[PDB]
Amino acid sequence: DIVMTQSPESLAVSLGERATINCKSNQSLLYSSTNKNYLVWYLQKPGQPPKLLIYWASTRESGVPDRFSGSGSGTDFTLTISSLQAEDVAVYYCQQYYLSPLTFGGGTTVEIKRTVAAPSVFIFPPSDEQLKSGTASVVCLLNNFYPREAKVQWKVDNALQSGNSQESVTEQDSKDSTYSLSSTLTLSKADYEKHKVYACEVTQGTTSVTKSFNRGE
Amino acid sequence: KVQLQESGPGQVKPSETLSLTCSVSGASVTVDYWSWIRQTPERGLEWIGYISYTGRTNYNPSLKSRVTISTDTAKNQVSLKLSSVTAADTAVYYCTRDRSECPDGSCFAYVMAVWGHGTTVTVSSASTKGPSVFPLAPSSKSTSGGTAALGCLVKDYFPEPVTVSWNSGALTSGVHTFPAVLQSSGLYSLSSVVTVPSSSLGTQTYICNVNHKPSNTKVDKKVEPKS
Amino acid sequence: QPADGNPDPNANPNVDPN
Repeated sequence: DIVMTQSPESLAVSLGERATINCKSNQSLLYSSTNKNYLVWYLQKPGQPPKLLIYWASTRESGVPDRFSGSGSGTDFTLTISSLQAEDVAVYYCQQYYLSPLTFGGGTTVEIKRTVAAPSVFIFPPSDEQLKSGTASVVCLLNNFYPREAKVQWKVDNALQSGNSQESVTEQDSKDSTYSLSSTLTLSKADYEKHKVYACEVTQGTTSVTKSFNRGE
Repeated sequence: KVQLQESGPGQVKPSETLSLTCSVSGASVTVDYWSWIRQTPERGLEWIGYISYTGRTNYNPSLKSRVTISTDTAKNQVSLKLSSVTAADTAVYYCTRDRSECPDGSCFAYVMAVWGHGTTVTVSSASTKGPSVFPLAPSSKSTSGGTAALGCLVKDYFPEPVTVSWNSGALTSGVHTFPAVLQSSGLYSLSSVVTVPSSSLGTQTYICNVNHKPSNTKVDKKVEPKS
Repeated sequence: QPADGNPDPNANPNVDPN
């Protein structure tokens, strides 16, 4: 099978800067009879299928903005985004449509570098509805922050917790280029009801912010 | 536009046959080429095979022995059957409309021009289970300068996926629906949140609409402010 | 996939053979 390799695997550039993604094959994709390279570029945003950008290596599909262009020949191809826009953050894939079986590159994640933005931090006690059933989920929300890297810790009556939380993080937002993150602490009802102070501590760089609530207050 | 829509079972049990259908609008299955693709985090995108306008099928050797692709011209549909499934066949499955290039008396395909929305297929011996939905209630007092966050916690479902909307799609600004996590119990959980004006909590209804197609379950939960 | 060398005949769509 033809092997397709992309480089870099991830990149991040400021709004309006140039972004380039390389795709290499281990067999020339040039078909001499038509003098075309059978190389396709797609992008994929979360919850959505891949969407066509470029085919025959350099022909742009209708409806795609002008800032997307493809170049290259043989085994070495490049997608250029001349001026990266916030809505362009996505995973980009190359594909050879030259020799069966058809094969794809492994994707390149394209992200925007923007200014630091501190999260808005919210903390949710478990609902009374949930507590009726024996488990308490306490949720900490970090809304619309940058960069993605953050340390989120839970304290219960000032006891640092370990092993009983899970985190989930969104893709980069297509408008404001931020991330959001949830951390969910799972406790038994009995454990929840015997402690008072619940705190989520978020650390990035030189700042820690702790948001708390007192059970029953 | 051209619109492709895949239909599938959600979960299939090990060693069964997976059957999928692709419903096509704005194009004829009698023309050009139609592929099936699948996607996973670990393997990326994998082409399964195609069928051409002559009926010729072309399958990936990684799967040839287990795959059938066919078209039904009367229904304008493309189908996929995959036998003897295992966990390695869990994936999002897509059908695609692939264009043709015919230099002189003969054609081949060159692009996957339009993809369907995809259908998520989990191969598991576990039992399908719909979600419990709990409110993430906003406090009637704001401690964030007049903005309020609220949401729904969608707990203990299997398999993926769940989709969430708010107010039947009328509320999209400020919504964040997080990727699900696999809990230590082997069931999935996710939350969906939205930030809104705290001044709206008394008068604007907020309902999360949770769809779990694998269990044929929908849940609508009105999220009320807490006193 | 032009390099497969098994192109389909240019009868796209199939029409009444008559």
